Formats: sequence, structure tokens, C-alpha cells
Amino acid sequence: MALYVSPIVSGEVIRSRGGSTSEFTPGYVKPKHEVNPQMTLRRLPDEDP
Amino acid sequence: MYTTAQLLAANEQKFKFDPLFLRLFFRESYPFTTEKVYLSQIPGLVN
Repeated sequence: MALYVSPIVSGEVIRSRGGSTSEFTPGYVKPKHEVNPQMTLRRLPDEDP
Repeated sequence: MYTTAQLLAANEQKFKFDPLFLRLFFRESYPFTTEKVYLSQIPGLVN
């Protein structure tokens, strides 16, 4: 804060401030999915008969 | 024989009948050409 150093002593020296780092590197996602080429033979729920 | 009858106004008597259902939810109409009818619905639930 400041507290009260008297005008007869030098006083203490404050450490200024600062210093904080961090890392958040990798991440990933990959939704592979199949087309199923033999699924197209039968009738889909759509595509009215 | 001697009757001398004069007819005045008549009555109406229609129903209190208004659909509210053929006009709110069933707005779309289709005819048929087949015998049976399917009603498919795909369950949409991705992973």
C-alpha cells in the first residue's frame, strides 16, 4: 500500500510486478465415417416406392 | 275449404360446427394412387 516509512530511514524497495505464462498446445478431432457401397441396393426410408 | 292462411318467416337451425382441425394442422391434402401408405421417420441421432 504505502504504509508509513518515516523521513529518517531509507525504507524498503518494492518488487515491481509481473510474470505468468502457460501453454495450451495440441487439440484435435476427426470424424471418419463410411459410405457402405452395398447399402445402396435396398430402398432408403425416403424415395417413395 | 275456406282457410285463408298466411305464412310468415321461417327458421334456420344449422349446427354449431366449425372444424378448427381441417384448418390448423391438416392444411395439406394428397390423393392416392396406391393401396397401402407408409409413414417413415428417420431417427436423427448423431454420435
